[PDB]
Amino acid sequence: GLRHTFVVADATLPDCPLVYASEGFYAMTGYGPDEVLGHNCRFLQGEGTDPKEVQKIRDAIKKGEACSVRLLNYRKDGTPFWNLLTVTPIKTPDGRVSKFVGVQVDVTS
Ligand SMILES: *[C@@]12=NC3=[C]C([C])=C([C])[C]=C3N([C][C]([O])[C]([O])[C]([O])[C]OP([O])([O])=O)C1=NC(=O)[N]C2=O
Repeated sequence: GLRHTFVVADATLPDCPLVYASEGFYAMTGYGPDEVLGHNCRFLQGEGTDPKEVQKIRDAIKKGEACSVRLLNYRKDGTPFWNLLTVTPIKTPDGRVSKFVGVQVDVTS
């Protein structure tokens, strides 16, 4: 299959911290668990990230909807890569959002 990475954000905490990341996520971004867990995913953004697409994810997360955007992201060493990000909300039976899950693909090609 295509090369992707996977994370889980906790939506019971107000700023959606990451609580789990696949090994490829660390290997792709250059960050380790000590710098990823407990933090919001936006640390991967930087100068060239498009604010209009960031705002697309912000709104989908507040509305508890799925969302797919492509973002410029930066590895720990500063170098950029194009991240095709799909976020999916996970609900409890009472309709509340408990977790957000994300598939991240590096589409720099
Ligand atoms: C990030 N992946 C990612 C994965 C999940 C499951 C979630 C919920 C969010 C992300 N983000 C974005 C970030 O957490 C936030 O949702 C947005 O930046 C919008 O909110 P703000 O407050 O910044 O307007 C991811 N962002 C990335 O840049 N790279 C990812 O891999």
